[PDB]
Amino acid sequence: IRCIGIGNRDFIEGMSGGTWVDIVLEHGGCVTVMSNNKPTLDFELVTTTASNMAEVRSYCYEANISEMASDSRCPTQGEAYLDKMADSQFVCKRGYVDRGWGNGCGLFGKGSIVTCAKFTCVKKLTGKSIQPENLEYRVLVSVHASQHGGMINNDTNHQHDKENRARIDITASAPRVEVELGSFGSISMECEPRSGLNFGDLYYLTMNNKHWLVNRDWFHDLSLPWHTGATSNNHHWNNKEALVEFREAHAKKQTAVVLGSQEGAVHAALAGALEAESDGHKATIYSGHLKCRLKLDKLRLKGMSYALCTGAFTFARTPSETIHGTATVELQYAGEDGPCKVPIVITSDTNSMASTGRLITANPVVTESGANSKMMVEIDPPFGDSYIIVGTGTTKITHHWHRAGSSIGRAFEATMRGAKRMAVLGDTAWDFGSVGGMFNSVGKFVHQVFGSAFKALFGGMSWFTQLLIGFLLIWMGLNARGGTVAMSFMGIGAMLIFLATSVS
Amino acid sequence: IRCIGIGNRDFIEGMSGGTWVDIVLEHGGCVTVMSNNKPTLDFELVTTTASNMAEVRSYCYEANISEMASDSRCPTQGEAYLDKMADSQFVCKRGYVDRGWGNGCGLFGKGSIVTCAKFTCVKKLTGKSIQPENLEYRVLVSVHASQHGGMINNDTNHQHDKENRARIDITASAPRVEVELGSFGSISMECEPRSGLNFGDLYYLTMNNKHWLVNRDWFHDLSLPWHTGATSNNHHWNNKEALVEFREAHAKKQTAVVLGSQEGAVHAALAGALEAESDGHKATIYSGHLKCRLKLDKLRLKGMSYALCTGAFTFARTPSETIHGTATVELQYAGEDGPCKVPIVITSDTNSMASTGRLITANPVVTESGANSKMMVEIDPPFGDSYIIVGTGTTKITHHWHRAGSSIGRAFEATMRGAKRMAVLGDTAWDFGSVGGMFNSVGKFVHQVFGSAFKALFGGMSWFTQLLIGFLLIWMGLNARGGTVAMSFMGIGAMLIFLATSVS
Amino acid sequence: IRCIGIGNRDFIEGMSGGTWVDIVLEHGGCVTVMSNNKPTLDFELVTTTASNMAEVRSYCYEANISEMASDSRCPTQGEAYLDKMADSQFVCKRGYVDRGWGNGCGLFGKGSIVTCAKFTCVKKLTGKSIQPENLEYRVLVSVHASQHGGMINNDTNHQHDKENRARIDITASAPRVEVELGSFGSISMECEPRSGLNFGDLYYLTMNNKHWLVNRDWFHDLSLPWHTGATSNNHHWNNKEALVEFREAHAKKQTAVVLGSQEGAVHAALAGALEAESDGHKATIYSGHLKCRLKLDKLRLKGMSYALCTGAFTFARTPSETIHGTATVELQYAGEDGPCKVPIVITSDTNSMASTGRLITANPVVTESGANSKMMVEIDPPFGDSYIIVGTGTTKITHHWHRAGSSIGRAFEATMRGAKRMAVLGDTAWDFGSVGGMFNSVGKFVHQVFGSAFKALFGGMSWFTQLLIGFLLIWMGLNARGGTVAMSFMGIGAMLIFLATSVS
Amino acid sequence: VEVTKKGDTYYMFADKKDAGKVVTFETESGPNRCSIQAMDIGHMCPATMSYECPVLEPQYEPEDVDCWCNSTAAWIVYGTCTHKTTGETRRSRRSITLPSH
Amino acid sequence: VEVTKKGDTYYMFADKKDAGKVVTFETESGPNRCSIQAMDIGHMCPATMSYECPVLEPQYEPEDVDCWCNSTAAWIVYGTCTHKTTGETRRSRRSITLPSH
Amino acid sequence: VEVTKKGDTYYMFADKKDAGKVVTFETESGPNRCSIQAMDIGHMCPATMSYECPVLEPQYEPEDVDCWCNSTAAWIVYGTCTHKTTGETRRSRRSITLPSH
Amino acid sequence: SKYLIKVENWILRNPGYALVAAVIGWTLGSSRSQKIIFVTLLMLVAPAYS
Amino acid sequence: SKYLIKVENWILRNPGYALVAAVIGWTLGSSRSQKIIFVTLLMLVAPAYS
Amino acid sequence: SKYLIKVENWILRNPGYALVAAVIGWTLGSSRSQKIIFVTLLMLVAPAYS
Ligand SMILES: *[C@@H]1O[C@H](CO)[C@@H](O)[C@H](O)[C@H]1NC(C)=O
Ligand SMILES: *[C@@H]1O[C@H](CO)[C@@H](O)[C@H](O)[C@H]1NC(C)=O
Ligand SMILES: *[C@@H]1O[C@H](CO)[C@@H](O)[C@H](O)[C@H]1NC(C)=O
Repeated sequence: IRCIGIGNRDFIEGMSGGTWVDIVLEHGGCVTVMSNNKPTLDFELVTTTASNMAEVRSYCYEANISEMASDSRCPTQGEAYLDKMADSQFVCKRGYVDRGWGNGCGLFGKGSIVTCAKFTCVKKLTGKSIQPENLEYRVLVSVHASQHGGMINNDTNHQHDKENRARIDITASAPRVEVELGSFGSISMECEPRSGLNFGDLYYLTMNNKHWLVNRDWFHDLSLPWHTGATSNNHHWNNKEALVEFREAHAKKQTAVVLGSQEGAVHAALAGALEAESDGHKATIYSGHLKCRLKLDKLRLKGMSYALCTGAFTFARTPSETIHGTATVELQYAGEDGPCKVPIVITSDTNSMASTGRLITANPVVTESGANSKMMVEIDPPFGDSYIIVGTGTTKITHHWHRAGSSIGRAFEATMRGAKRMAVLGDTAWDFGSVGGMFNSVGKFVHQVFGSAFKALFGGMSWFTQLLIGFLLIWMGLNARGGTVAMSFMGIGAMLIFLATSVS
Repeated sequence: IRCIGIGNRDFIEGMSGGTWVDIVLEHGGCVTVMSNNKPTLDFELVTTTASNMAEVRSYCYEANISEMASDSRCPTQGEAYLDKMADSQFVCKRGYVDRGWGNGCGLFGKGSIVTCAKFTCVKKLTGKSIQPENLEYRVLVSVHASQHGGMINNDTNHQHDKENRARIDITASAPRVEVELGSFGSISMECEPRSGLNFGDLYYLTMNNKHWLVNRDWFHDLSLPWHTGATSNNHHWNNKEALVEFREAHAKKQTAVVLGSQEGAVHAALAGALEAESDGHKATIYSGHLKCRLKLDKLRLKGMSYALCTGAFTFARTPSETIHGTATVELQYAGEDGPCKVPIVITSDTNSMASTGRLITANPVVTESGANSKMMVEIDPPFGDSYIIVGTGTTKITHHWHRAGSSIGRAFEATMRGAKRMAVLGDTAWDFGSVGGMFNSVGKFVHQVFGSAFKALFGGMSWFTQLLIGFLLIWMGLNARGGTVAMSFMGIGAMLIFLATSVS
Repeated sequence: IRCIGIGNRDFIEGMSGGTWVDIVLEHGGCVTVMSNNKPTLDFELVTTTASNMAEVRSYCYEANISEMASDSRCPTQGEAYLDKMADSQFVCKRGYVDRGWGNGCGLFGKGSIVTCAKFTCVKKLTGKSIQPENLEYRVLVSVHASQHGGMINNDTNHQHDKENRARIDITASAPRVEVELGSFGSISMECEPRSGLNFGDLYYLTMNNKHWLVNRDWFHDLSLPWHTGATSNNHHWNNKEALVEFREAHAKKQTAVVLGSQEGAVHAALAGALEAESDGHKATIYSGHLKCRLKLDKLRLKGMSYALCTGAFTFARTPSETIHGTATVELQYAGEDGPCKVPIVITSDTNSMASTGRLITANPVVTESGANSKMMVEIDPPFGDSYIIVGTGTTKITHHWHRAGSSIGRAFEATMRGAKRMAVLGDTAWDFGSVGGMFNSVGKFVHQVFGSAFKALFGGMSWFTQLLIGFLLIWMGLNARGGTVAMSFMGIGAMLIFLATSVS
Repeated sequence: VEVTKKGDTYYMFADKKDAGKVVTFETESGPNRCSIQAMDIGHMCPATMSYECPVLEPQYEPEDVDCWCNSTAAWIVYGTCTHKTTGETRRSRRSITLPSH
Repeated sequence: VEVTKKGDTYYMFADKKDAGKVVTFETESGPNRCSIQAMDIGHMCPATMSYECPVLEPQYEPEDVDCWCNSTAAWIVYGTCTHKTTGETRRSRRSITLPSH
Repeated sequence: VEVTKKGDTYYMFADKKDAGKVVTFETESGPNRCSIQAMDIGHMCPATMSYECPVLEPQYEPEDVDCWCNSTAAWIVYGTCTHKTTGETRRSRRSITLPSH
Repeated sequence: SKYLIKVENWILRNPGYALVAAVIGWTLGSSRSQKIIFVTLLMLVAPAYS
Repeated sequence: SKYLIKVENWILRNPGYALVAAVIGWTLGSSRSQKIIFVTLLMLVAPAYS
Repeated sequence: SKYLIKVENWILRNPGYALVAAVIGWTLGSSRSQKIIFVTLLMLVAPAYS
């Protein structure tokens, strides 16, 4: 039920006999996977986790100085000398100053003056690199089990039945994971962290308990003191003159000064930069998509063998409507019959009693055996006016529903979305290895690209007339001697035969 | 035996009746000379010796100064003067400095100041020239006398029988030398030190007990004090201002300073230079080839008249194989029969007993009359598999041997090497003087260029069939009226007749 | 005689009856004007004089300051104010400085500080403009009066007979001048100062008793204090901040400093500039040519009526030769006959006695009546060998002379020079006013362009044969029906008739 | 030092000798002790630097200030030249350059 | 002020209180009277400015010099901070700017 | 210091100890007090700097001169080396470079 | 809008009878546009029998 | 390699008989290439009589 | 050089006789170049009668 209130929601349906199915997950969206006999699953990607990041360079915005010393020699004495020059922690500058009888020596000529002082970095910021083997994605998996749908369980402490929700950590070391959903069964996932945001031109900047991302060509352009890329208590700094300002000149000395806090300059320069969050030493990124392949072999239903409900069904409120034309129904059941299957139908008139639409949640069931229990389901009503009927006998309730739009419009939108998805799945879509899965791959993707329109167009899914139409179309394409008219017709005929062979 | 372990080894064979023979010696290789009735000789060039080298120029890298003096005159007094100006050991510089009432005289103008100081060269390096008449080459001559072949005699102190090895000093004064090999006989050598490394654009640089070679166009380009080679206690120097730095400008004086040791600069500049070694005043060069002509008139064998060995022959170890496809055999003889000829044959099968290969060492013999003695020989096995048999009677021993490659390949390689050698021998190859030696010269070089293939190709050296083939080829070339078919055929026929007339 | 030693010397000859004649004077050359009955004149241009030049702008390189004052206000007080701001002689600058409790007031914000000081220009340079009405040219006029030719009279104090030399000041106000040469007569000159060096893109820079000329497109580009030319004791300056360097603002003050003498910078920038000289307020320029027109109406000879010399003539030295093939002869006369005409002839042989050349100095005469007097003359010998004869009777002296070159070569060179001169005389060459002077103008310039070749080519100046040649050429051109052959021939015939009608 | 008043404002003519020492004078409020810490003070000559230095509370120590009095704000003035040679320091060393041509 | 010698050179530990006054000490040559005109002198704290100030003849006036003694050249050292708050003045106001992106 | 005369000219052999002090000697004119302000003076050793220092009138201050006597011009000479180790300073640091090849 | 979706859903519910009616009305027009009008007539009267 | 050197040495040992066999087998082919195959056959069978 | 200037000056001294001789020698040649040679002959022999 985690996929209900999401703006960017898709719909993926696989072949009836097709166990494998590929999907793409975006960091701001969700994916709903449904089948004929398998329960509906909902996949979401929460956060990109970066851990164990190496350090490349650290800059020092605010620094201090101490023990300023200077030494002056006038002409015919050579260059000035100081013992602290050989020390790596003391920075000095040389210069030439005018001298005379007022300064101690007689010959009038410019003298050599040197001035150095210590350098201590009181505050600093750091830059880290990001390697593909360090990334770790987190995906939550939910199951439509006719849950109550109440938002009271925000954290992961409790109120989360381990058979209804799960979390999976996809790492670059082992991309193959086995997910256990308890009574529902087990699934397999193989995710490939590719075609994401480039991490070869990005540096993770940590500064004053805040974090940003910067460009590598800009990080080296910054004009501040910097050290070598090693972990040392005290490291040989470089280009520290940019933080120590020397006066013009003096006949006997030179007084250096240190610049103030450069935090404001960095905050102003990083205005148009991306931000992130961090916990301890790990970082969280909210950008990046993922491609995955799911194997659904041991996944089954939970209430397929249950009986019918012989109690009283009642609406809890007016059924709401989502942006994707899906209707959520919240039912309250009275009686004590235990877990029983919920008899619900969608038709065009109260006397017709003919299924006209499909259900997003397969096998709606009540979870507890209480007297007055509650449950929720999600369905897809047909375009136009429709009637939802719940229950049997003289106690069955009916409700009117309306939905705007057109079937052809939705079909074309879904076809375009599937084409865009298949275009995103450029690599790792087919397999050119052992033979026997190539035809399976071409059938699988033609299904994933055309089934949304096949189900919407070809009548009431009789599975008998469509085969005859395909046969007659193959015959019409066969008895044609002209070029470019038999190949396309036979291809379309085979496509329709295969799409009818799959689940409708 | 000095020519066994050499990578660059050649093989020279002369005409049967041809006494004179030309050779070329490289400083990194060896030459083996063999004949039909003459013992095998081995020539090598050890070192190029340069002695009595003249001196051209000497530089002074590190220098000292002392007794600095200066003299200043202000305007309306003329040029400054000092008594030490006329001395060649004192260097001074002139200049103009601003003067006033503070400096002694009244008029406000700039004056003339001069400053000189002594110059003493504490350390210096020297440059020598190399003349062709100073060079002296050293060539060692060894004789294959079935020596033990032990490498225990490295120097020239002892363990070198004077009848088996010799040393020759080829000088530019007398290029004709007569070599005495004791019982073997005497030979004559005429060597021409030509086409060697050019010594007209090279200078021998001596510095700090080390030596180098430099270019003449670069030696004069160096910017340092210098003086030519004149035997004296005190030398006059030129361009010494490059080592004495004067200060800017002072009204009453000028303090000069001397530069430090420039040994590091010279060591850095001479990084990509060639090096050598020296002993006392002589120098050793390891580059340069030589051309020689040998006259072998009084050279004979030593054990041609000896009898056969009726003792016991045994192998001392597995016979080794060199890079040139030559096999060394180390034999141990038991018995007391005195110096006797070693009966050894090379065949294809134990029952064939037919000589199929040649011997690099002519007339293998035992040197001492001891009970258990040892000896060594070097042979050339035929391509493929072969059997070496030593001794006669029921005590003869046999050994299997194999050698890869092809006879045509070796023949072509030897022909190309002989062509390259004859191309190196550009001058002093033929004689255009008295007639009678021109045909001898053309026959000699066609033999030295084609005998390696003649012996390898034309059958089993029967000396009877080859004459008939030559006669029939001459006849076929004679009865042909067409052009360009009789000249080449007659030439090839005469070439083959001559090559069969010579030694095979 | 002022035109003898000049490299760029021309020769101008006018028509016999033609009084007016135009000439061009260059600042580095001379002009010689000769006629049949008029004495030879020599015109030269000495210096271009510029006076009464207006002032455009003045710069101040070295300046002083005094009475520096400042005023600072911190936030919640408004802008700073000072009474000296409204004064034009005090320059101030504003700024914003950080303040706090350490600086006097409470609120922690940055304030407004202003600082001004007086400005007094101790030394300055000036810029003047040059107008055409200010220029004044000076031309010296000499007369060939057989003067001694001694260079002992350099200045204008004495030793300059007022009838032999004169000076003329050509101004833009009155270009018409009347020259009096004493006994020789009077001439008229009309000079037009046109086509000279452009004075619309040049500024006359005066600095430290030195003077230069600069470009207007650089004079305004200089970044220094400046003020226009206004007669006053105290001037208002603009853009003086370029000479006063303000120290970084302190907590509540600002100390300004003044730059040193910028004379070195100006001397370095004016390295590639033109220089000149000045006297008082006038300037002297050595570049610029001039065009003039001379009217010779009242000019006559001085010794035309004198008698012959019956004394003794002698050479004073070997006659010299100038670059223009002219021969100077220095004669010494013995006897007391008073001013008498010098009988001199130029011929080809001592017995021929036929005038073959012309004289550059007309009517050579002795000036004094002394016993032993001296005189000088300048003649043009014919190409080849010639004899100069001086005197009559048995006391006449002869001298040989030789001159290389060819008559046709000199004729062509003079024709090309005359063509160049006529091309320089673009405007004011002809007159398009009243009729009657147009034919005079075309004849005058065709004469000035072709007479140098006419005199050199057409025989011995018989004045009788040339007319017959012209008549026959006119007849040959007349009896010709073909086009482009009668017009050119008739034109050349008329040209030759006119050139023969003039003086030869 | 000389103490005058021109237009209800006090001027303190301080020469070079009184450098780094305090001075007490009288104002309309009463006695005023004012300290002078002028570092760039020079000899007496026409080049005179003048700047107001302000009154401040005793508890707050001066900071980057070389003149302070406690009655009111006092304007200080003193010459700035070298060895009474009627010459300013003019040690700017800007070395302004001009275009060649 | 404290006067010590470490390696044949004299160090004068001068605090804030001794600012603008002379002091007499003893050297190997004899008595030495040395004047101190330190303008940027501060309180005692780790930030210590130290500079040798040279001997000169009394017949010359000091030029651009704030320390001079007459026995030899003497090395002066003094702290530079504000109100003993262990903080330097650091009033540079350079305001270095960085590229945006 | 030693004072000698060789050829009507006075030489003053001054060692390192007499550095910065005046000395009085006798000449044909009378007593002469001559001051020496040599800064780079060294110990006694073969490297000897010698330069004439001139007489001048006492009513003028010295401008660029470190030696001045008042009878005549006097030639001063003194060694220039370090710690009497028979070694000159030779601190030029020119570092002349040679072509490689 | 209000009626197009209804007839569209009706066609998609039982397309066989709809195609039968369409092919019946296709051959009952004198001109091409007349056949188009007749089949759109059947398309419009299809939802309500009345 | 292993057999080429053997047959080469055999040919070079007794070239007369080898050339006799070659000239005999040269004239026993119908075409040029057939003669070449026949002589290479003789070349190959030359080492071992069997 | 040495003789050209002399004959040139001679021609310029008395051009009538020179032109007479030139026009006389012009009509005594068989070809154009021959006439040119004959007139240059007269030009050269003009200075010295001999
Ligand atoms: C200024 O401060 C001094 C400090 O002792 C004090 O004596 C004087 O009275 C004060 N003047 C005032 C408050 O006007
Ligand atoms: C330094 O000068 C002072 C000035 O009074 C004097 O008392 C003292 O003796 C001098 N020290 C010397 C000469 O060593
Ligand atoms: C040099 O000057 C001193 C000044 O005290 C004087 O005593 C001495 O006599 C002078 N020497 C002369 C004039 O030779």
